[PDB]
Amino acid sequence: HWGYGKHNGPEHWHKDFPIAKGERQSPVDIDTHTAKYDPSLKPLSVSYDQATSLRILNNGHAFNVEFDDSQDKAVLKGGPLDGTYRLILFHFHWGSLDGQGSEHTVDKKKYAAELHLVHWNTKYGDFGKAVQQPDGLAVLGIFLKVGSAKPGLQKVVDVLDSIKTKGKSADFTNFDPRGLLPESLDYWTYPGSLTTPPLLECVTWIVLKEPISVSSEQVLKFRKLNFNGEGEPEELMVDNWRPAQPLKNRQIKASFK
Ligand SMILES: [Zn+2]
Repeated sequence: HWGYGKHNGPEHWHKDFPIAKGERQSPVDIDTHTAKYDPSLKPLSVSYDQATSLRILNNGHAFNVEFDDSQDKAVLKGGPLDGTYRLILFHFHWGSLDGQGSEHTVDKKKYAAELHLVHWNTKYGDFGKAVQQPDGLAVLGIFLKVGSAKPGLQKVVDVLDSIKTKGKSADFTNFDPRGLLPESLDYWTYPGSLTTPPLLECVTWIVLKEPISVSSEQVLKFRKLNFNGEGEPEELMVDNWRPAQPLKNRQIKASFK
């Protein structure tokens, strides 16, 4: 299977997933001086007040917190989006050290981690259909930097012991994703892909300009998870991020000047 090691990592993915070398791959480096300010971009509208989280799961590559997407409870709209995108899950990519972990980079600058809040276009009926459309997904990317503790992230950090190994899951109800949002909603946006196989080029990426701060001890907890399943040799879940891909035929627009 694919992974983040030297023998099954990002550099090998193209052999099973040819699209890895596609024309719309993510992540990319955001060059702030080449990003085009676009005054026609509308403000993002993040409506997470009726969000219903269900559980948290260690899937061997990261841990996903899943939400009930049977109805328009937690939706994202506005910005560069047409229609309404429903929140289905969020996860993080992090490093073994504080100076690496994010997937997207700003002027080559890497952050400690990167939060991905995955939403799917409701016009497509279900998540499985949406991934097969060029405008099927809308992912909000938020950079994490080490500084002070994020109160709203502690609930997540506390449950990690319970899902230490691949395959483990735990009930994770009543979690409010609004506690993970930065103050400002300014962003850069561009057409891209999923950053893990199958690497489908179905995503409109919305990367927030402002990072949130988390504590060193909080990020430390992440690093204690395992890629492996129970009973197998322990491989710490660290550096589960894909490096920047060439921009090719694309433009990154900014919502701010
Ligand atoms: Zn991701």
